[PDB]
Amino acid sequence: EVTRQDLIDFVVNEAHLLDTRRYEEWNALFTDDAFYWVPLVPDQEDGLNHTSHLYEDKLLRELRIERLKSPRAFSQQPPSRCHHLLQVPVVEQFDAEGNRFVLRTGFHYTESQGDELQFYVGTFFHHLTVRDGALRMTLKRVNLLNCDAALPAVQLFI
Amino acid sequence: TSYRDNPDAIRALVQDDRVHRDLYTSQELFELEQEHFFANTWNYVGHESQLPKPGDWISNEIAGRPLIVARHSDGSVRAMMNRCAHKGSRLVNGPCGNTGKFFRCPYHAWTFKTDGSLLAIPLKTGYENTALHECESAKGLTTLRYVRSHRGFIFVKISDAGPDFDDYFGDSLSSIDNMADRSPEGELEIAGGCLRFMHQCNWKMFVENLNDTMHPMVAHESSAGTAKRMWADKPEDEPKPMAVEQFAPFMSDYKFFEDMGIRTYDNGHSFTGVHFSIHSKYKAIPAYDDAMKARYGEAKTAQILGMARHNTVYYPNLTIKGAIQAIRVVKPISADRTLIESWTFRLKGAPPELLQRTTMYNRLINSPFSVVGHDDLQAYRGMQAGLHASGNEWVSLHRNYDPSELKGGEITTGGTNELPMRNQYRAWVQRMTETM
Ligand code: FES
Ligand SMILES: [Fe+3]
Repeated sequence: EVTRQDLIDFVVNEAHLLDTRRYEEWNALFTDDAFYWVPLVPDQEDGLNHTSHLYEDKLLRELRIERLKSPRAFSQQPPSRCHHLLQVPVVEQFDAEGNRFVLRTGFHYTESQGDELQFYVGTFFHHLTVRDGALRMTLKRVNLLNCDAALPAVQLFI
Repeated sequence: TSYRDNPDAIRALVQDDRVHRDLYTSQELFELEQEHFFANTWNYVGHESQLPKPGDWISNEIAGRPLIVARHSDGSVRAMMNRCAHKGSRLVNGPCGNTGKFFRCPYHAWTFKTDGSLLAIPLKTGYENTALHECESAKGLTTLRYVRSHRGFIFVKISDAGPDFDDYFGDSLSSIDNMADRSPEGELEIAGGCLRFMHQCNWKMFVENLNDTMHPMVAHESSAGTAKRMWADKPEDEPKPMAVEQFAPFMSDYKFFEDMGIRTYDNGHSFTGVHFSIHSKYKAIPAYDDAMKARYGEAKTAQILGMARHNTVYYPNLTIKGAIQAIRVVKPISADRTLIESWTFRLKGAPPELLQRTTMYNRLINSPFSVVGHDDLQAYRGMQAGLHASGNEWVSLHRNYDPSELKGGEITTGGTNELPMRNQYRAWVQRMTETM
């Protein structure tokens, strides 16, 4: 009963949750064993034998979210803000029998803090599946164009 | 003040137990560091595994000079200016490559051997009755005399001033030996990528932080306290997530950090953790322990694995962490800009789990996405801004100051002592002023 538009709608809404600080609801979109992966190099093979910027399991996602609530998260005084602009997700793999779906989504991501602002462009790969009648992510991979460049602090979730 | 050609004003910035804020904020002093301090010191430029075969090269920059570090045909490492003898073009573009038997300038194709010497000039008869042969250019590229290696770690010094390599580093190089000895083959190779994190602060704030045991329970409280809260009421020997393992000790009592100890060296080197650790079964990798014994024997394996130096500073531009095979390179850009490049090594012959742990550490602590990195960068930017205040213009370095320390030499001291920072600026003043 999953449609291609439900898959697209999922990716659009995931970015909307991040831009509206709905981090607990966002985190619940992942399966408990999923990873949130921001590679360090183009065409990186895996997140186990090569460094990444982020390769976060559920514990690490929760740690980062809870830390943003702390009155002593000095690096978020004042809080950063973000914005995602998405190109329509493209469905690369649609396997209802195998309960497996893969989307490819271009993005422009902006993060600002006070009077400072940075932007990054890239492509998402979302691996989606149905668990208990609901779509969930088993992997979110964020390929930044300039992942291996000299980057300043990136403090929110792309 | 005008610090150029003014060594007395430079000396006045550094007292025995405090330094003036202009060390951190003055662009003029940054410019003078390129001419004096960074040119008169030994600086890490790369690892031999990055240029193992003849013709291999990497590019780098030290003290504002663009360099080539290259493997010559005799197997040695040579360093030279990435600056053509004709009109100054870089001979090589990008971070690394292999040039075969000679460099070739990509503007007019003068060629140079891999030791820098001039090889050929197109249409050489155009110089026949000219003074070119009388100029430095006729030699080829400017080459560095002061190029040395220790266990694959390559260092250079631009100028003729300052201590030579062996005296500059003394026994601090033993930290490098320990990291390489942790390979069952005694060899390291660069692997796993480079995290490149731009910091909007002076290089000195990053380097001081490496010896700063009073900051973690403050600057990392939100990160560490959060980690501790998600690992509550667990057996002490239950394997921890690495984030919990690494973050939670930031909140240790001051006594823990005091007891850890610091060793300082002449010329500003240091390491934290002066004790030997007993190798336990906690998170042991049997195949690795077996491979170590097979190579080194039981007694030497215990010695290698028992060294517990949490970090080592190779002043001014390198720090290493032995037991995790991570290094951080300091690339100063301006008075308020520093790039930190964080690299890792594979332990040759070790099972893949070792590089898995090291690359995980590198991500967790040293990425531009790391919350621990955000924590410390926030502190540095806070000082970078705050130090523009007037009134009190001094940075206090008084903690545990004792004039007996002025003798220098190797000193082992308490872990909260600000000695390594005081020692560093004593070296900085000498290296600054000796060529002024
Ligand atoms: S600048 Fe190199 S050959 Fe002319
Ligand atoms: Fe820190």
